[PDB]
Amino acid sequence: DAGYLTRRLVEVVQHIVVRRTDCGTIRGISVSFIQTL
Amino acid sequence: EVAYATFENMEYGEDFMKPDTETYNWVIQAYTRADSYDRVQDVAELLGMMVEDYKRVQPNVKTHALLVECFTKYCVVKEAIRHFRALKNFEGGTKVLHNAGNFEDPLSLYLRALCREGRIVELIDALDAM
Amino acid sequence: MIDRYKHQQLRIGLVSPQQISAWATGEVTKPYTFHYKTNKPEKDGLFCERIFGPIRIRRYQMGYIKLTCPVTHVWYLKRLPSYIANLLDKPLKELEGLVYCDFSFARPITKKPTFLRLRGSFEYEIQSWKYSIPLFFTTQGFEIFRNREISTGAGAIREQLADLDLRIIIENSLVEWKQLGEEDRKIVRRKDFLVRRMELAKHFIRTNIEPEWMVLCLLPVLPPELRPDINELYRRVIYRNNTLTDLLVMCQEKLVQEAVDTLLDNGIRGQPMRDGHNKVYKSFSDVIEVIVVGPSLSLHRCGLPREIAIELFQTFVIRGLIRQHLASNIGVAKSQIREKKPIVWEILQEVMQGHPVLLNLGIQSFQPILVEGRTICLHPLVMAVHVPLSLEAQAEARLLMFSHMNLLSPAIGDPISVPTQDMLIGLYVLTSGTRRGICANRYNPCEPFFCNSYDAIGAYRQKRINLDSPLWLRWQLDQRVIASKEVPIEVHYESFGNYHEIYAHYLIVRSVKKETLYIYIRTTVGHISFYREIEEAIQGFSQAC
Repeated sequence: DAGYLTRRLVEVVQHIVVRRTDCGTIRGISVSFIQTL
Repeated sequence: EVAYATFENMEYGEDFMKPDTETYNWVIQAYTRADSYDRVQDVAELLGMMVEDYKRVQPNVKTHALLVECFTKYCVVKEAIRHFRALKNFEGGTKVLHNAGNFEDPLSLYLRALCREGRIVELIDALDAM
Repeated sequence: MIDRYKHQQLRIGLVSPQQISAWATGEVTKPYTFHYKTNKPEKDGLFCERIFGPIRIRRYQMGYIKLTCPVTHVWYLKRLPSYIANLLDKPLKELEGLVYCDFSFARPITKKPTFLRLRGSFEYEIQSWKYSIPLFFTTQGFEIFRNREISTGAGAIREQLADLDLRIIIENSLVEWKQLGEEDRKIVRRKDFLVRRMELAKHFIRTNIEPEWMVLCLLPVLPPELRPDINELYRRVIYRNNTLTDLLVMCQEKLVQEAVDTLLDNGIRGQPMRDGHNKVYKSFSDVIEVIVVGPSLSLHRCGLPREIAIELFQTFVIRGLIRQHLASNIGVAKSQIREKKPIVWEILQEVMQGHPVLLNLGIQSFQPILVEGRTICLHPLVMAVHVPLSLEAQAEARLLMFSHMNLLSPAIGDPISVPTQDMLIGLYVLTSGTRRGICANRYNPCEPFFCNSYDAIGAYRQKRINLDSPLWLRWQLDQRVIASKEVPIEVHYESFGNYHEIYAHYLIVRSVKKETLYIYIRTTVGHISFYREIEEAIQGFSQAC
């Protein structure tokens, strides 16, 4: 069950590559724990 | 896709590379005159990106002429009417849309599409601009 | 910067009969595979040398079968939802009987004159159409316009597809879609049918794909080298297709159509075709769908046996022999490797140095070294072996995949090579200090001093102290001892100005007259050894680099 999940997880994001320095977005996620920052 | 790759280089680059009004016009024109496949969704998303850049980018006469041409070709007539109204206020106006009769004469197609759909009040207003 | 633009595309599309012919020219016309007597490829057969090439071009040269009757492609008819049925706006039940049942479709075309009031699908046969009409117009004159009033088979479907007005489909679907909007499980279902139909029509208009290509007139044939099951299916299609052209019937067309369905995609009709040994035929749709620990090794190194290394690096050993003129050419260089000439192993060591290999963090890069024996030797913190050939691949292996630039795991950033098991107990025993309290003294109490750490370690080597026996260490650095943040247990204050501060782990001597500050740490040689090992490791690396 772990291998089948890993294959599907890799497949759904296999195309994601860091391609730009800054997309120039304005929005951000508000946070109000240390490891997630 | 060739022109859109260059546009993405500019849109997600540094400040001195950011698209201007002319940059949007070239990429819009590339999709409007594509040889194959449906491109109306690509043009409409580019228009949304241009509108989100209003604080820095504003349209000119070519922007509305290309958008009237695109929406007329795909028979999105109500959107072609919105951009034709904005095209009226620019001097020269309908002549730019005419394109000297090239690219299947977008000026005539706009007039034909209004006639085919019984939008006569809009049709007369188009003739006034001409 | 300007991106290095790279525009590459690939597309799939349905193939015209003309493109099928252009692939082959090449027609396979005989169901023969190989001659029994000569054991040669039969002329004009599935392995014909004039069609596919002499016995490398047989891996890539296509052929084709010229069908006497057109057959529908089973992908676009039976796989639900059907494309042909959706485009023609006819239920698959009433359209499947036109292919596999004894039905006939009236008025298949609309772009040519007709003079009969027949329409739709006729499950029976028209009585007058059998005798009266062929007699009145004569048989020769009847055949000209026969397949314009009522037709049968997959050919009737192709005429409907070829005569479709795709722009009429879009307008009819749109007005019907809006009519249902002005007006419960059928209305929603019918709306989805109309949206799919108008979406399908639009794609045909803006592409070069013709909808009539969904009915096959020619059948492309796989190259022989890719079919050294499929061959039997090909013979079955050829056999029935040759039978049908000899008759020239409808029952024979069904046999040709069914055989092509089996070849293209079996298991779509129900019980699939099976051979004599009770095996279901596979269509094209089915086709497309030792290590030994070495503790002395470095983290970036591995040990390879001679027998394995010489095979992996044979090309480099041959070049090394030729370069240094130990072998005249390629042929001589092989014999020395074959005969285990001792000069081979000297060259093997040279070419292996500086050439990393990939071992399969499941796959990493190590610098191989020749080891005695027959086993692969790996360091305790770690079978396929890959040798990078190009300089681009060798650069990546050394600079990206080595076992020292990947010390942190990407999941949360934890270290990967933390000591475990026997490594961990050794540190635990080493740093487990002296016994304390009632475990150190039988009775309630109502140790050596070392000038430097090297004297303490030297006394331990001479068996003068034990590994966990407490001692005092003269400390000539800053107070960097991790300890409980506690005030002194006792302060001994001499009347001349010097006072001793006794802490749980160290003693500090100070004065109110001088600026002296002397520190003595109560520790063991185990703690000293652990501190020295890390410090000397840092100092040794700095000096060597």
